[PDB]
Amino acid sequence: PPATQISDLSKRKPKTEDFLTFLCLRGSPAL
Amino acid sequence: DKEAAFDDAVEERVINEEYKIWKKNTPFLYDLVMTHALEWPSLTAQWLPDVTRPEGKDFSIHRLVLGTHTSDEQNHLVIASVQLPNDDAQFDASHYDEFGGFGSVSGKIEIEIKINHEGEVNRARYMPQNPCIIATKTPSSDVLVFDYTKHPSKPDPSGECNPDLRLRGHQKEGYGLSWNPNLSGHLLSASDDHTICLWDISAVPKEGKVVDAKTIFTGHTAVVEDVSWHLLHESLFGSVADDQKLMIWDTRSNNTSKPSHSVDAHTAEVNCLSFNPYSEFILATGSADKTVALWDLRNLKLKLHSFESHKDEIFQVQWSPHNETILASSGTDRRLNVWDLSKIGEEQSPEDAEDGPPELLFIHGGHTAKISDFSWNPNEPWVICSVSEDNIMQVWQMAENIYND
Amino acid sequence: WKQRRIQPVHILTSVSSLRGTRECSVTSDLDFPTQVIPLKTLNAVASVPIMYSWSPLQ
Amino acid sequence: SLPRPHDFFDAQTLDAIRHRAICFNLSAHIESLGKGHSVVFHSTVIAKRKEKLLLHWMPEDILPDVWVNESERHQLKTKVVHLSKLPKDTALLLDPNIYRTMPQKRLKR
Amino acid sequence: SVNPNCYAKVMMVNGDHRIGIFAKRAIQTGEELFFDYRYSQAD
Amino acid sequence: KCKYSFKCVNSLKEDHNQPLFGVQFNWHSKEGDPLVFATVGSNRVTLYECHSQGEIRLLQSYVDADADENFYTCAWTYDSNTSHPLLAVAGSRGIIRIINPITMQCIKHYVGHGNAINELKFHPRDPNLLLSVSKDHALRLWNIQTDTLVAIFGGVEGHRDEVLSADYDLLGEKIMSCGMDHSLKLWRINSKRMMNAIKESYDYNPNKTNRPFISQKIHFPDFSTRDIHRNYVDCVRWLGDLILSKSCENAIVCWKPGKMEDDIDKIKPSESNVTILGRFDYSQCDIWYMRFSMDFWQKMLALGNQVGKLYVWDLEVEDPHKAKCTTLTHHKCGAAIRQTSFSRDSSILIAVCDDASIWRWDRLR
Amino acid sequence: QADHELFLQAFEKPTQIYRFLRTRNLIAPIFLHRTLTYMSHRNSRTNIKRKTFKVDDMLSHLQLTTGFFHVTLEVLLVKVCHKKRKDVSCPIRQVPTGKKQVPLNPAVSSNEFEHMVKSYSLLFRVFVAQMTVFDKNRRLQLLDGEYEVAMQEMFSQGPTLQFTLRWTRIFYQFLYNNNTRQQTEARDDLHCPWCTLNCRKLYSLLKHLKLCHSRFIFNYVYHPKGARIDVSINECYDGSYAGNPQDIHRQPGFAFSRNGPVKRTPITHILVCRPKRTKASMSEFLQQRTYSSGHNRLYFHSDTCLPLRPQEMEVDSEDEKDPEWLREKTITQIEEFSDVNEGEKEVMKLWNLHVMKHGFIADNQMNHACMLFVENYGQKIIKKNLCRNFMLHLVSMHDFNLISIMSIDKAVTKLREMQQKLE
Repeated sequence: PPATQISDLSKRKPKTEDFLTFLCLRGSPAL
Repeated sequence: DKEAAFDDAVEERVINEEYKIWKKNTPFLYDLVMTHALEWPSLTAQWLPDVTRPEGKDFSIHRLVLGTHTSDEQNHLVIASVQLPNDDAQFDASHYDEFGGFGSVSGKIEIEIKINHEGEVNRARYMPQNPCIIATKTPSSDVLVFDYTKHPSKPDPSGECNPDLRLRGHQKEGYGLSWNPNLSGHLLSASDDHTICLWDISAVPKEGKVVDAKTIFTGHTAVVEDVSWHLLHESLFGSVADDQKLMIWDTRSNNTSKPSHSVDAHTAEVNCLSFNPYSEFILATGSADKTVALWDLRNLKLKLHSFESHKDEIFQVQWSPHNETILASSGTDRRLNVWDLSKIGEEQSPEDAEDGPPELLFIHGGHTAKISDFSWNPNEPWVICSVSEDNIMQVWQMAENIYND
Repeated sequence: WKQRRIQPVHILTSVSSLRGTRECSVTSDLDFPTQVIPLKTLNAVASVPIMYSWSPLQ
Repeated sequence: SLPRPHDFFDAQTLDAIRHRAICFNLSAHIESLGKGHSVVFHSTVIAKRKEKLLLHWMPEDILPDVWVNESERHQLKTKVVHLSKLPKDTALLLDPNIYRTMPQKRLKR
Repeated sequence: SVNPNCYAKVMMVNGDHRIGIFAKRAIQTGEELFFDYRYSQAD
Repeated sequence: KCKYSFKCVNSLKEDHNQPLFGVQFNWHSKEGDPLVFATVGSNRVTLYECHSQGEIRLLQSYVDADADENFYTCAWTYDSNTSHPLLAVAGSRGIIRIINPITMQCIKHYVGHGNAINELKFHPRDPNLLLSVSKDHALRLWNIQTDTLVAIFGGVEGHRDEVLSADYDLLGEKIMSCGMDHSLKLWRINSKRMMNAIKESYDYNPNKTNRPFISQKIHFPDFSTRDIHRNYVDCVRWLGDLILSKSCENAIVCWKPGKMEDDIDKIKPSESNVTILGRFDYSQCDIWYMRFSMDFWQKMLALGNQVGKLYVWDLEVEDPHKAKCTTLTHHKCGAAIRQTSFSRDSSILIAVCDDASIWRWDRLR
Repeated sequence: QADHELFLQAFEKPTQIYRFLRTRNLIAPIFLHRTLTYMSHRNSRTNIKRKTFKVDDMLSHLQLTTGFFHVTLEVLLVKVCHKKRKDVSCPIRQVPTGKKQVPLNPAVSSNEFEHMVKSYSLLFRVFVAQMTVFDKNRRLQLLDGEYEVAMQEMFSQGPTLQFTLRWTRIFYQFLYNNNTRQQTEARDDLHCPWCTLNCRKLYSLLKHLKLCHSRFIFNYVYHPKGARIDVSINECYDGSYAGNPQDIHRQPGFAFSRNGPVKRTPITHILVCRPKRTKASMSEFLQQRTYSSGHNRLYFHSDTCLPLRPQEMEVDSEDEKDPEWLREKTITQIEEFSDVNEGEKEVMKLWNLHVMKHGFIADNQMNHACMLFVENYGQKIIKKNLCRNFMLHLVSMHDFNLISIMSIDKAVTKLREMQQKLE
């Protein structure tokens, strides 16, 4: 349950050094 | 440049995906979804007022004037037969397939008269007083006037059929054309040679192979992309060109160079022009500045609720004769933006403002290429027919659910 | 063959990730550094159902 | 049954879309701090008012730079604006993948 | 298909047998046709 | 024993790591221009350029993995109007893609094959004629210059099964086509109809006329045989005026049409007794769909082996096939070579395995 | 891990493609979601046309200044405009100023401005300086107050020119062929995670997702606390090219290039006949049978896999009573006889080829068939000098009936003219 859906799913189109850190920089695509 | 071609390919596939998405919201946005692809590519649309609904055939006899936009293969002029579901649409009725509510088999889009043409067909404005005479605009200096009844059907393997009425008054390619609903005849045509041409027509002489321009309106420095009459009053009309002036020209004013109305109404190119019969004052105009704005005839210096919702040049605007507070506009943005004034100068919920201007009501997004013409149905209230350059002719009616009480 | 020359094919190594896409990994087996080249993907075309040749007849 | 004819979209433009999205996210982080529905930006004190301030934002013609009071700037240095409320004049210049006429090079008129 | 729009009937023409294809119903223009394979040896 | 001696320089790998079938050197490159070649694999074709002093490098790599495509041939050619090298690739689906490595953009795509294209070859007199031995029990001759199907070889008595590969003569006078029907029929291009059709296609335009291109279907070949190879034949060539066809019989038999004295050019179409002269024999090369190639001067003929060994044949000497020639072995050769290619000058040759891992050799000279 | 990593990538790729498509939808939607009659939850504004259109009218000085902190300088104007149709990029006009001998590390505003120009901005050069004088939303910027306007390299510690500036519980389950669900919550009330859409309640989201995101298939299942919605890419997804089919197989550089007019076959389509305009039903959340007429496809040529252009629809029958290979086989079979004469072989080939190429089946016309030989081949029989063979063959039919003595006489006399014409 990663709270907001955007912060864990929309980090796939910018899947390189544009995630602006946050949970996207962490293991968001994986478990 | 490689980048330009790459971007063009990306935007082409984006437009395709957008159209595919828009297909799915057909039952929940409209009432009828009819779209027929002309064999010779579609470039113009219209609505002849002929109607006939015989007993046992609830469909009304509907005819629309299509166009011809291929390179050169025996250029033609197509008149197709269409149908309307009428009140007894028979959605399913355990007999949907022709359907029990309208023609759903055999002559759904059957062709009636296909006269050969010499060149291209730009406009398909017919005389409303006598729906037999139908005009056509060609890249040459002359316009073509045909007669689907006098001319035989089943064209021979040849082209350039004599229309018996060739109005040659222009010099360069023509792109505008309009008739006079009040007075039979008076076909006004605006061309790319910075001028708008008038042909009296009406009492055409017998064997009139050559017809000269009765009047010429050359007052706009740039090319006039459309000229339209005032629906309520036939003694005046409007012209507009790239010079950013949605002018209104009064006939029989003894001045063919200075328009009666000199309102700029924009800053960039402006192409479209129309009026409304019921709304005797509300008008509309398309432009490059994407700022299609309603105007009042008595007070035109001030600006009404400028429907700043377009995204590029707009080539066609019209307002619904059936209602009063409804207008429409289509252009290069492949969107037929339908206007509404009853919500102008009023507020709403934040989500309503997020959707867009409260005044703007409808926009039709079922096109892949630039829209070249569109028209309402004189008989049915909500039925709209719009065409584009992708060779697709559509007949559709906007849903009546929203305008209840 | 010796009548006419040919335009000098420099075979330049394209660009360095012009579109910011995946790049090639040419891991030379011999002692050489791996070369990187963006994968210049080419457009696809519509296929056609399979069939064989047939003899026309009436 | 007959399979899907051909995926006309994403044949070649998928990577271009990813590149454009990467550029957008790196420039604005609208998907991170803009709440997905608004433009996120970072401001700096380019100018000031002798006594207000000018918390100018880096993206030109994307997030307009505004003028705010000294305490107002020091508190709300960063302003987040909805894309719906974004100006229509510079929205086209913000990104070329939102609307550009494909066949307008020739014919058209 | 189980509901073909066409059927086959062989007719002896001039001392020779030639298969003729016949439509089962009023077929409108331009559709994909059918024929019941169960009539033939290969069903 | 031969007067040739090659030495390896350097190698490389590929991103896709897939079998590589179509490989040739750029024999059209003249002096001064560094030597280049091409290799295929999966949906990602890869080029390379390996310099002297035992060094290798890569220059381009084009991927076409949008669909489940696959590459089979990498026939080399050039465009006269632009004087730029061209590389035509086809297979799997059966689309002939003409890559232009200089601009790194696709040029032409060709559709019409009933199955996967297996081989490709070019006309020595005209670089715009590419022979596609399609798998739809036929062979096709395309005219890249005008984008038309010049001739459809096959019909009532032609290509009972899929045609694998077809070669050209020393001057391209006659065409032979090995196939999967044990057939080695020589579809001659010596008739006047073929020349007339070639001229027509030279001065033909699909836009100009409404009717399609009137192709010529050669149902009956000018010569045929079914007894030279007991199994299907996959490779064919023209050793001088004789035949250098190859099958799964691990031998490229050098036979001649007709009797021992009759001229090949005047052989009657009803001849049914050909004569065999000799065959180059090796071992452990029984797999199918492999291609061999000689040099420009025909003195060095080479064929790949699935074990990894390489052979070069000396044919400039007198007499028919004899001696033992020389076998080339590489230090990093473990996979199956699908195509070998010398350079125009007898200096450089590169073998390619089933991992798109080119190993280039340089002759002592 | 190998299979696991490949599965993750092959799930991301369609999910990623839909993500970019939706962000484009997020960046610019196509149609107003309020006009959707089912989506009554959101945009529930007042619907009262009592405000008729007849009531339209009522209803609707700076004194700046020093030196750099760490030299003639000029101030220029940078203008951003609207990208018109004629010009791809926005035109920029520069209106610079003069230069003064300001001290090196020790002004009055002009009416250059004051609606084609989007905004007016001024930039200094001290040796460059970029500033945002006017906001893109016509907002106030570069207002009053002296400030050390820093100069960008190539207040702040960098070089500046001191100028006294003055006035003027919802659960989502992402799927792909029912592979593996996901667990993502919602941010705003019935907010669409792909594209920002604050649906007031599920009545603006349930069928909205299906009818606005065709790439996904949604199976609402409802939740005890909120609403549970599943997302999965539709397998069929007939989202191929929807224009002229003739551009699918065109050569690269011309396919889908929309360069100009292309001929096409007529087609008639209808898929929204008559909606019932009924009310919402829960069971709906828990057949199409589209109508088509005419030729709505691209056709192929019969001989090979080459596609058939619509211009090739005139006849293109590709049926022939006597194909070329049939004639060649007949000639070969005739000339391959082992017990026949040269003239006999020639005349037999001629008659067999005539019969195959004409397909005569009428018995009485068989008599007329004996005349047809004179109609076309007379010159060939004259040149080859095959009178005796033809006469013998013509005689050799009375044993099988057909013709008569009169027909034999007529044919012999008809050919006799040809030989006499040569004579």
